[PDB]
Amino acid sequence: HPLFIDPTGKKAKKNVFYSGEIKFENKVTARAVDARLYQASQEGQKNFLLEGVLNALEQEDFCHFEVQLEVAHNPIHYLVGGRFTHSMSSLEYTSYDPLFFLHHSNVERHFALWQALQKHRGLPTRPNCGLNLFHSPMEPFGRDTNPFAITKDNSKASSLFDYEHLGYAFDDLSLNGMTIEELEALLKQRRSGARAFANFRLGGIKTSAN
Amino acid sequence: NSLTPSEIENLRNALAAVQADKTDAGYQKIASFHGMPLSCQYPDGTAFACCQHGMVTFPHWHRLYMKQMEDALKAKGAKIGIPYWDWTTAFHSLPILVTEPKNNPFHHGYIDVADTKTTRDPRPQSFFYRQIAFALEQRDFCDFEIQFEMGHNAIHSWVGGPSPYGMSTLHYTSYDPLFYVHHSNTDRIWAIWQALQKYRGLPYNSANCEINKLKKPMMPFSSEDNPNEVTKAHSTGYKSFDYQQLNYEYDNLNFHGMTIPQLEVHLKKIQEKDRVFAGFLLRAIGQSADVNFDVTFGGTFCVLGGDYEMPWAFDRLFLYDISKSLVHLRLDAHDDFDIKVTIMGIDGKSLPPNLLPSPTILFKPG
Amino acid sequence: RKLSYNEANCALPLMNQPMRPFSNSTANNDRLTFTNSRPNDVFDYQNVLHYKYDTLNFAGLSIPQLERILQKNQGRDRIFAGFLLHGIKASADVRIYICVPTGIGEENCGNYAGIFSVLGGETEMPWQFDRLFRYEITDELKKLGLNQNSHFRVEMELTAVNGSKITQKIFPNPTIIFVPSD
Amino acid sequence: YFIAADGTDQKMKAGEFYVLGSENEMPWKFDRPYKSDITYVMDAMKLHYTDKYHVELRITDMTGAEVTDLKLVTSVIYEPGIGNFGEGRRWISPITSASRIRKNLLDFEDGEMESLRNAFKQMADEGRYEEIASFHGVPAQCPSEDGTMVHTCCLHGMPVFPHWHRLYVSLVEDELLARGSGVAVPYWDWVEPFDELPRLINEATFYNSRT
Amino acid sequence: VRGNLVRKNVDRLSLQEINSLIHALKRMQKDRSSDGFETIASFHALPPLCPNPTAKHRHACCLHGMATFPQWHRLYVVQFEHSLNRHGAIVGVPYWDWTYPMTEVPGLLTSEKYTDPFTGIETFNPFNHGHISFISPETMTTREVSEHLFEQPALGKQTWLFNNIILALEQTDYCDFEVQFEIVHNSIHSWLGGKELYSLNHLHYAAYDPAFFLHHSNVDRLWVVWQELQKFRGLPAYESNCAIELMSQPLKPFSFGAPYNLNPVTTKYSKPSDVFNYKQNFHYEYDMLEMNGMSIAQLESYIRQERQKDRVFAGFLLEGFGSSAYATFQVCPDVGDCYEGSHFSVLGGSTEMPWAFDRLYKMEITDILQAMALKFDSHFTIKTKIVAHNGTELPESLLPEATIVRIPPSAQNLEVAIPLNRIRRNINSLESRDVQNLMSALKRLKEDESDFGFQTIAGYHGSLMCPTPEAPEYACCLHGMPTFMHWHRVYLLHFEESMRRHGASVAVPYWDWTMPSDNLPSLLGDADYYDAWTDSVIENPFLRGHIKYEDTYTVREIQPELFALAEGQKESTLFKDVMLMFEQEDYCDFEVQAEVIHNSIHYLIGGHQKYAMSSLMFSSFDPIFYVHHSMVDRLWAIWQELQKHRKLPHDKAYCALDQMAFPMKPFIWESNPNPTTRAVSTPSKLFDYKSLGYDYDHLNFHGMSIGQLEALIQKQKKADRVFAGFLLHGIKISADVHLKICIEADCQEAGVIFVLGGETEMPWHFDRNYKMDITDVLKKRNIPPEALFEHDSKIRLEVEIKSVDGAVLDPNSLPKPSLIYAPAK
Amino acid sequence: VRGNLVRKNVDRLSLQEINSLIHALKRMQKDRSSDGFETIASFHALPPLC
Ligand SMILES: *[C@@H]1O[C@H](CO)[C@@H](O[C@@H]2O[C@H](CO)[C@@H](O[C@@H]3O[C@H](CO)[C@@H](O)[C@H](O[C@H]4O[C@H](CO)[C@@H](O)[C@H](O)[C@@H]4O)[C@@H]3O)[C@H](O)[C@H]2NC(C)=O)[C@H](O)[C@H]1NC(C)=O
Ligand SMILES: *[C@@H]1O[C@H](CO)[C@@H](O[C@@H]2O[C@H](CO)[C@@H](O)[C@H](O)[C@H]2NC(C)=O)[C@H](O)[C@H]1NC(C)=O
Ligand SMILES: *[C@@H]1O[C@H](CO)[C@@H](O[C@@H]2O[C@H](CO)[C@@H](O)[C@H](O)[C@H]2NC(C)=O)[C@H](O)[C@H]1NC(C)=O
Ligand code: CUO
Ligand code: CUO
Ligand code: CUO
Repeated sequence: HPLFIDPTGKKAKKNVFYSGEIKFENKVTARAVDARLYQASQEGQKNFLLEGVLNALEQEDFCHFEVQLEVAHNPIHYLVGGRFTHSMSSLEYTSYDPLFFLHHSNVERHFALWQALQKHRGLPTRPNCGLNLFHSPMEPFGRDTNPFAITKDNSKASSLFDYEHLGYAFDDLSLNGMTIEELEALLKQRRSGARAFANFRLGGIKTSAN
Repeated sequence: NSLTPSEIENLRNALAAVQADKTDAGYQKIASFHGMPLSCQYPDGTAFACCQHGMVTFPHWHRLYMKQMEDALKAKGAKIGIPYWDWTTAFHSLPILVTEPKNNPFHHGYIDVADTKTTRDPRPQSFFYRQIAFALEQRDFCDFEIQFEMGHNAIHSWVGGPSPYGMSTLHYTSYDPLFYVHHSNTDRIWAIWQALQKYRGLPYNSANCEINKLKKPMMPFSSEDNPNEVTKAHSTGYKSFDYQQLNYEYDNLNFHGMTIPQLEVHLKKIQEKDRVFAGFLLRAIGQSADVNFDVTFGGTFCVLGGDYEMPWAFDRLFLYDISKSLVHLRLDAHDDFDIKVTIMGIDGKSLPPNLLPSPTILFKPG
Repeated sequence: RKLSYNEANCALPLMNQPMRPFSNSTANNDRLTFTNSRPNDVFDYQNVLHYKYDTLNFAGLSIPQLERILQKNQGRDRIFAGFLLHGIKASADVRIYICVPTGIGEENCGNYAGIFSVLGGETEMPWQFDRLFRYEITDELKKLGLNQNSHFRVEMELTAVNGSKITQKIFPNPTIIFVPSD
Repeated sequence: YFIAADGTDQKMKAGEFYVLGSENEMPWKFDRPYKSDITYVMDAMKLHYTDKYHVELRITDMTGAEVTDLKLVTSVIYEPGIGNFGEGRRWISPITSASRIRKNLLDFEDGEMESLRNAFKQMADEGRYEEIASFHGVPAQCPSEDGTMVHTCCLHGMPVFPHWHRLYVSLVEDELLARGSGVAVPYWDWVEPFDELPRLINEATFYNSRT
Repeated sequence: VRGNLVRKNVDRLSLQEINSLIHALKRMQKDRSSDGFETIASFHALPPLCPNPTAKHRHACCLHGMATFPQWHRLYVVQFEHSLNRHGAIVGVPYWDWTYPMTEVPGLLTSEKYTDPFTGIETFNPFNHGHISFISPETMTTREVSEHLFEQPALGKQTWLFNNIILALEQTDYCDFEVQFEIVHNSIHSWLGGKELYSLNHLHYAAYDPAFFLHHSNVDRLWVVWQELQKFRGLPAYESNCAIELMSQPLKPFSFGAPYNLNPVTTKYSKPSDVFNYKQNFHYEYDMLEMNGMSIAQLESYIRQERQKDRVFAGFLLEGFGSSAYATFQVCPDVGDCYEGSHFSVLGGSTEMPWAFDRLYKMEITDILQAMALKFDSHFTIKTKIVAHNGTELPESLLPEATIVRIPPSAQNLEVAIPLNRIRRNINSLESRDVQNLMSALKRLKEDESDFGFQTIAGYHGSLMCPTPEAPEYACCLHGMPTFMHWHRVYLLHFEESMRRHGASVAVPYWDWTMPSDNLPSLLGDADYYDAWTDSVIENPFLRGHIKYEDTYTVREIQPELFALAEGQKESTLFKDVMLMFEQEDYCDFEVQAEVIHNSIHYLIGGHQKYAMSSLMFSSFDPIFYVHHSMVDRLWAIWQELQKHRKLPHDKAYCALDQMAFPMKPFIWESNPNPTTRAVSTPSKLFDYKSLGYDYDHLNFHGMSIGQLEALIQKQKKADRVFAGFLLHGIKISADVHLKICIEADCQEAGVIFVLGGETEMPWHFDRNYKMDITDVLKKRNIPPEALFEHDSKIRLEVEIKSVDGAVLDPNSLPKPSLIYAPAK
Repeated sequence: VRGNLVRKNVDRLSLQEINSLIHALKRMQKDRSSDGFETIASFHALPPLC
């Protein structure tokens, strides 16, 4: 809802989370939600959101984890934004919607879960994939005008493999009431058998797409 | 009427209580006696229905029968007696207790013998008032009974209608909770009369016609297999006249709005105007049927009966005032008229012809 | 019937002019009738004229019984003769005859159906009923085995209170109305 | 309290009432309205209950000075007669201000007839009843509108026929009772067939028991 | 076997059809045979032949001023019809229907010359006039047109013919139909004929004017319409139960088989009883059986609606005199000022057979009496002035002075075809198109900065603006009193109009909160939606209203108890509360119960907030307000239906007659957008919702018909019940009153009641106490009502009133409850 | 069950029929919803959706 009800009668205030205002150009970012986002239905459609991150959580390389994580993270942007131009549906304006950060706290939470799972046994938590891209301070965090020193100092991707020094922690980081050992059980025993995959060669097409 | 909750409240549970005793009867045995399952035997031991209507000892059996039933709610919070509803007083609709659809013990009964709860089909100044008052008018007991029984069964006719499982039939009537409650009233009417007599110095706890029959004992109330001592004690005719040793009381024997003394004045008042009556001979027939009068409408009255009932014939005529009919045609009991009748069976058909013979037509001044 | 009883929906402009002999200060000196001379004043007799009838039942019938009869009467096919009446300067008796055509050739007439009277005097105030007066000829047609569809006509024979000078064609010929049963 | 209309505007006092009060009296207020009927003054204004009439009041303490201001009176209820057998009432023979009972002529008794005869004889002996018959009769007292001609005063062509004679029977009965009549003017029902005319009017002479 | 002739409307005739008609008439006019025009025109009136052609003394032939008038003239038209069909007309006799308002006299009637399009030759138009043979070769019919022919509908007014044609068609008795019908027909004779001697207004020469037969083609058509109506009503269309005596006497001269009438069919069906079945006997049809474009179905509807009104009539008793004349009557009150009533005409000549109507010819003056501000039984008289054709004023002694008769309204259900966009529907039943229509309409209305706008109309309720601005010192809404329902009814009406003004094809929906609901219905609940037509995402206009002078949007803090109040589903508290409201057989008793429940929902959707539905001052700005008030209004409509089902009053109420007369404050004022809400400002007028032009689909509570409602209502009266009474009044703030029954020092919640109010309020005190039965609550605690009268145990009611902004809570300023025992009757 | 709409000839229309027609089209011309005049007009041609 666009309005926040404070416990004190007072006057209603625009709740900050519904719409992020885009100050340059002009406001605002509303969101045309797609039906796919809601899957409380009896059996089908299957939870494809879960299967997405579930597929990334299985991969034991960083590269392979990364491609499968990133793709699995796109459905949220797409389905929440919808046809509207100024929304999460395009990467041009998606950061202006407060739901963006509520969405990415989860995908980062997924990332943590993965490193935990690799750490479970017995594989690297290090990105062995983009070594050259790790040595440059990522713009505009390494920029001279960064408000916070904590991010400017860690602006290099090289120093971002672990997140303990960044001053935060998640309450759970276990998806859908599963032990780290319970999850790995499913993952390892989804690996067992004959399998078949749709193989996609992906790259930038200058637009969001289904 | 006039009940105060929870006075209503206690009873359902009690009626609920006996729905299954179900050992003594518990209620089905208590039901059988008026009902279908066979009460007794001719010495040949053939099935009879131990129903004691159609005879002059008609009230005692029932008035008791309430007792048997009445006792049956015994110390089950049977904190007050079975109520009565005065069908005499004109009424737009039926009475609650037996209407409320949900969580009510008076809606219906069940019948192990048929696997079903009762079904009832109601069918459309107050008619019964006029009809009962006449009965009160009479002074002979026997004369009274014929009208008293016929005024009575008019309701077993109309409450039940066209369901075999119902109040219209002898066979399964006794099964429906509505039946006793109608009774208290019928019994009450009788009591009022006794008070009447007493007022008039005529016999009330006695009765001179016929000496025959009050002495015959009454089954089942006779039967050894009636595990209530009391009824057997008064199983007889002549006992059971003084309902005082029952022991119950009606809240007040006043017909609507009348002291008993008031009542006689009323009847006495009615009696001034000369009247004209028709009287039929009625006699047993297996089926139960309603009869519709004509000359304009003169009707109507009903007879209660079922298969395997003891046959019966009334000693006396049954009278039905038809004076309003004559005025309707402007006749003077002088100009002479054809009294035309009709007689429907309770089942949808079929108005078969007498059967009953011819109606006499008689005049009372005045 | 839930209709107007102490009032009249019908001809209204007549209802407020006071009765001419009673409204006149002379010779009516009874103050009771004088004040309540206007037609609307006298509708509820009881409250105004302080009188009652012992019973308002007709022919021994309570009013509900009455409307019941009346309703049964409407329950059957009935046939009427319509009469347009007006002020002659003399009172007279008009009798009703049902004229039946004979097969060959055309013929008539006389069968006694009914009778009704019109009242009058030489100096009476002139008048004209603005609706037909009805006489049920239904049962008499039944004794002639006649029908509403059957061919017949209705003739009135005007006999005035003279006993003589039997009057001639003062009123329009009797209309024949058929009311089918509801 | 008075009722005022918008028009004149003219008022008429509708009566007064007193409410009892003191300084430390118990806190009290009615959960019900106090009703005063006010029906007479309404009809007196020739004001139907639908036309706009605002209700107005003035309030005084025990001394002369006026108190201001109040009070909610916004309800004016219309109470239909119990008798009209309308929407809200079952059929009931309405109780009326009815003095005299007129009864069937056949139901008369030996005494009630002689009472009626003697009372009317007195009315006939004095010049009265002929004067009443003359309201209806042939000496014409009705010459309107100009008037060309004079007519008999009774109305016979009109729908107000019953009204006129309803008044006639009233006038003769009122004067008859004053002449000491034991009973009101009886109705005799011709609707019931008869071989002869009633006792009262048929025979030319009666036996008078008193004389 | 040829196929029936069709009687077309005049203006519908094609160039081919007009042509064949004009050439055909040209011949039968030149035709000196008895099949000719002069001869057929002889059949009607002046060259008389009717007693029989041999009589010494003769009267005019045609029947007029009698029951068989339509029959005679029906057969008279087919006489003229068969002539010109055999004279080469491809069609039947055309009509010009006066059913439609007239702007002009038809072309083929009015133009003196006619040019054949096919042969290009200009000739004299045969229909312009007719020759009267016997007078002289040089003698023609002439015409004069009264402006009374060209009248057009006014604001409320309708053309003379329209009102009077319906008035005839309304009649159910043939003779009552005939008398009204004929005089309606007489009007054109006077209006086209005028004061000219050889014209349609003269009985003698009328048939010599060719227009006569076009006009009477329509007269015939009207009878067929009336005939069709009677079929629709299940009445005898082809037979007459009245004037049976006349249906045997054969029509002259048609009855003469010998040389005077050559038509085989016309002689054969010379009996008026046989004249009935026109299609089989005389073989002719009409293109359309319509009164001013109305179907016979639409016709009967209009008729039955008019029968529901309280009407009063001027009655006229007509006896016949030669010659023709027209009468004018005025309605005159006791005070000198007289107003013009309507007028009527008779057709006559010197040779006419004497005629007298045996019934009254009725005229409607009900619209005129209302203009004179006096009722039917008030002192008023009718003066009538009748002038002849001649035309000198004919003595008032000639026709008997008029009578006056009021016919009471007939209370019974009607159809009634109501415009699709004006019915109010259950919000959950709405289709996607209705939803989108409403939303687009509401967004525009909220964006509206005019007085028709949302800010302005929302300002009518919670202001600050009651009379007289700027005095207040007052708030302008009506509660709590009987007139509460009324005020919000116009308010909701006022809202509906503004909706339509921005293109709403949907009336305000109602939300049924008596049914169990897990959450707010989506139309009200959803925050925003995606439009396809614009790529934009836009928010639901039903979600919140902006309060302009407070610079805040409305808020909805929904108490979880709102949904909990109706979770019965039939044991739900709300169901019980409403059924108890429906039981009330007094309007004021109904009102308090109604408004208290209305306050309940107001409170629970926007509770514990300023600028919300719960706060009386600002609640109207939240769009769901109207949807809620659609619901309470429907509840009242159900009650009105329940009231009408019982014999009790529905259209009026005997309560606060002081208020019902005076019209309401914010709407009357000259500064009101639409005139329609101004007209109905009076509470007396909005009592019935149908007259306001809307309706609910549909009117039933839960799954029960109205009959079934009263059944369940009676059943609740058949049990004993125990109520707590609340005399309520205006505290300057909204509040919730919690009720607890205490068997001992131990207390449990018995019920709850809500109160609407704000800083700017209109001070209000209720007439009686609102009731709520705690009988089931008592039955739960096993305390049978007898104990209420018992000294021991001791029981009490405790009330804790809480302010709209919690808690606060308030010390007790409302009177304590009362125990009321209602024994079943 | 609702009776069929009648397509009348223009010049045959009565004042009541004309009026209700005028007001209907006036609203649906102002109606910004899809059931409005502008949107329905689109179905034919120029703002293309086919
Ligand atoms: C109200 O009533 C008063 C009386 O109560 C009434 O005045 C009366 O009018 C009549 C009618 O004119 C008068 O009648 C008289 O009657 C005697 C016979 O009883 C005649 O001798 C008189 O004239 C007769 O002869 C005339 C020719 O010579 C005739 O032309 C005439 O018709 C008579 O036959 C005379 O008419 C009567 O005297 C008065 N009485 C009084 C007290 O006024 C008055 O008309 C009524 N007012 C209204 C407005 O109705
Ligand atoms: C009694 O007979 C006489 C004739 O001797 C009737 O008188 C005529 O009646 C006509 C109307 O029918 C009037 O136009 C005449 O003016 C009357 N003349 C006379 C001298 O009276 C009279 O109508 C008859 N009255 C009755 C009751 O029959
Ligand atoms: C105009 O008309 C009236 C009536 O049409 C003429 O007077 C009528 O004359 C006859 C006798 O021939 C009377 O019986 C009628 O009573 C008279 N009229 C009425 C209305 O009743 C009158 O003479 C004519 N005058 C002109 C204009 O020539
Ligand atoms: O005569 Cu005028 O009243 Cu019967
Ligand atoms: O009918 Cu002969 O007059 Cu128009
Ligand atoms: O609006 Cu005035 O209160 Cu619901």
